[PDB]
Amino acid sequence: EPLSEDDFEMFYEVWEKFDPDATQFIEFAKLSDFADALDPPLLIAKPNKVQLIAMDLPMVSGDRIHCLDILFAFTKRVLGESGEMDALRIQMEERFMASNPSKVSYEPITTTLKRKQEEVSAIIIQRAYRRYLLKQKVKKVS
Amino acid sequence: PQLKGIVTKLYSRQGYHLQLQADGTIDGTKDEDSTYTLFNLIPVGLRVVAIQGVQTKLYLAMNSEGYLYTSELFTPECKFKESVFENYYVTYSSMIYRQQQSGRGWYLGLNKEGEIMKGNHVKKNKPAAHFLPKPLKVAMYKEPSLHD
Amino acid sequence: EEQIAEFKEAFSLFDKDGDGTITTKELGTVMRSLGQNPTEAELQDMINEVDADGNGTIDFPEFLTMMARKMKDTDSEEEIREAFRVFDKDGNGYISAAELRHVMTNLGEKLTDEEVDEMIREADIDGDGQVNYEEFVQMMTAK
Ligand SMILES: [Ca+2]
Ligand SMILES: [Ca+2]
Ligand SMILES: [Ca+2]
Ligand SMILES: [Ca+2]
Repeated sequence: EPLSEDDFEMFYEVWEKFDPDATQFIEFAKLSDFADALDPPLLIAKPNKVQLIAMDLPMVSGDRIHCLDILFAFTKRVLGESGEMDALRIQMEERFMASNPSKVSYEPITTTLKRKQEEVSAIIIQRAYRRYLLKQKVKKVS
Repeated sequence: PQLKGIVTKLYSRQGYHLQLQADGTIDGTKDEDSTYTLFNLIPVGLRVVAIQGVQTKLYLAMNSEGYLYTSELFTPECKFKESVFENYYVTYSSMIYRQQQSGRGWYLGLNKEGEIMKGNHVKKNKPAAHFLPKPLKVAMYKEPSLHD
Repeated sequence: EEQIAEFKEAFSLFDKDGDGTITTKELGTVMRSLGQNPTEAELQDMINEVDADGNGTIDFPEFLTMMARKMKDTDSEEEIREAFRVFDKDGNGYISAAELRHVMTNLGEKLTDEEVDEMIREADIDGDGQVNYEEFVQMMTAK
C-alpha cells in the first residue's frame, strides 16, 4: 500500500527535530538515527548501516546529506521504482521548491554515503584487529 | 558570495582526470598535476551544476545533437543534472535533452581511451558516465549570466 | 587489582633494558614487532600525548594511561560485524580474501603488508580464498 500525506508530514517533523535551523542538511553520523526515527514504512530500523549504504545518498562536503535526496531515496525504498514514482518525484521536487524559496541548500555533490561508510567501517575493522594483535603480544610474555 | 560551490578535479572511472584545454577540447588525461584539470562546480539549481574549467573560464555544455562542447557564455545548455549511480559514482546529464520518449538522460562521458563521447551514447550505468570528484577547496561564486 | 602481574609482563616487553622507562627506540621495536612501520614523528606523537612530565620518555603511570587508551574498545560494539557486512556484497557471510586484502590496504588507517598478511592467514583458515568474517570477529573478541 502507497504513502499517505501523513507519512510525509511525519518525515518533515522528525526532519525538523534533526534539522532545527532548517539548513536542509544533515550530518553523516546522524543519518542512521534519522532513519531510526521514522514511522513505518519510511522507517529503516537499526541496525541499518548496510541498508542505508545501498540507497543513492549523495553527500556534499563536508559529509552533509540534503533533505530531498533522503526523501527520494527513502520513498523509493518503499514504492519502489515505477511510473507512479516518477510522478511522485515531480510532486516532491515541486512541493520542496514551494515550501523552500531560497538557494542556500544548493551545493554540489562531492561523494556518496557508501564511500564515507566504507572508509569508516574499514577503519573500525583496522583498529579492532590492531588492538587484537596488541592483546596477543601482551599475553605472549607468560 | 551568493552561490556556494566547490573547486575540484573530476576523476573518470575510465581512469582519467577530466581535462578542459585552452583550445577548448575536452578529453581525459593521465597527467596528475595538469593545471588544465581543475574545475569550478557551481550550484545553479536543485541538484543541478555548471562545470567550468578554471584556466579557460569555459563552461562545459551539450547541444541538441548530443555533442559536448565549450562555451564562453553561460547558456541553459551549460546546466547539468547531477546524481549518483549505485551510491558510489557521480553522473552528469543534460537538463534539457533526453530520449524524449524513454526519458533517459544524455550524460557527460569518456570511452576507455579517454576520448569524449556523444551525449546520447553514454549510458548512466556504464563506467563511461562515472566520475568521482576529488576536490581542492570550497568556493563562493557569482551567479552567472544566462543567455540563449 | 589482580591484573598487575600481566602489567609487569607488559612493561617488560616494551622495556628491553628494564630501566623503568620506555624510549622512542623501544616503542619503535615493539610497534615493528606488531607489523607496523612507524616514523620517528609518529613515535614522538605516541609519546607526547601520554607524556605527563614532558621528559620525552614513558614511565609506568604513563605506560598505564597509554596501554589504557590502546586496549580500550572504541567501537564497543562487537557489532563491528556490521562493519564487515558493509564489504560483503551479497550478504552470505563470506568475503573473498583478495577483496578483503585490497580493502584493508587501500582504505582508512591502511594496514601494512605484514599486518594484512597475518590477518589473512588467521582469517582464511581453510585457505579456500573465501573468508568467514563471523568466526574471525569471534576469534578477535574472545579476550
Ligand atoms: Ca628502557
Ligand atoms: Ca614522561
Ligand atoms: Ca560474499
Ligand atoms: Ca576460508
